[PDB]
Amino acid sequence: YNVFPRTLKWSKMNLTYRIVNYTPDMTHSEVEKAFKKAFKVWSDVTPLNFTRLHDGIADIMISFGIKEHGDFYPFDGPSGLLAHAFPPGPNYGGDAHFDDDETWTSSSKGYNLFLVAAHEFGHSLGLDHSKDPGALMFPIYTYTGKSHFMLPDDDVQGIQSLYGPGDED
Ligand SMILES: Cc1cc(CNC(=O)c2cc(C(=O)NCc3ccc(F)c(C)c3)ncn2)ccc1F
Ligand SMILES: [Ca+2]
Ligand SMILES: [Ca+2]
Ligand SMILES: [Zn+2]
Ligand SMILES: [Zn+2]
Repeated sequence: YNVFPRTLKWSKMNLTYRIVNYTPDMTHSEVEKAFKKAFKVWSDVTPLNFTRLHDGIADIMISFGIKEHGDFYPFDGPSGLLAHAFPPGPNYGGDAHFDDDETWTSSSKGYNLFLVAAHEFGHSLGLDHSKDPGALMFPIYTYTGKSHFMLPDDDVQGIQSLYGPGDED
C-alpha cells in the first residue's frame, strides 16, 4: 500500500518542461535561455533533472497569456499580477503562466523573465512564499541590481527539504 506523501512534491527526479508559446517582448532564444537558466538554479542544488520537450505533455507546461487563459486565476492587464505557477500534482500541477500584458526582459527593465521564472519554478517544485525579504521566494519582486545571481540560502534550504541536495559538489 501507499499513503500520500507528507509534502507536495514531485516523486521523480526526471522532470520535463515545454514552452507552449512566446511573449512578443523577447526573441525565442532569449526566452529559452532565461527558462533554461531558471531551471538550472534549482537543478544545481538538488538531484532534479529538467528536460525540454518541444511538444506533447510535459510536467511543467509554460505559457504566456492574458486575462482569462484557462484557469481560476485570470490575469489583470498591465501591472498587478505578473505570473503564477501551480504546485506539484497531476494535469495542470506544476504549470507556469506569465501575464503577457506585462513587459518581459532579459535586463533590469520591466520584469526580468529569468528572475520571475526562477521564482515561479520554485512554486512548480513545491515552494510557497518566504518571509525572508532577500529570498527568491519572497512574495514581492525585488530586483537587486547585482551582476551575478546566487540562490539565497533560505531558498536552498527550502528546496533541499523537499528533494535533498543531490551532489553537494
Ligand atoms: C544576472 C542576474 C542577477 C540577479 C540578482 N538577483 C536578484 O535581483 C534577486 C531578486 C530576488 C527577488 O526579487 N525575489 C522575489 C521575487 C522574485 C521573482 C518574482 F516573480 C516575485 C513575485 C518575487 N531574489 C533573489 N535575487 C537577478 C537577475 C539576473 F539575470
Ligand atoms: Ca498584470
Ligand atoms: Ca503539469
Ligand atoms: Zn494561469
Ligand atoms: Zn510567488
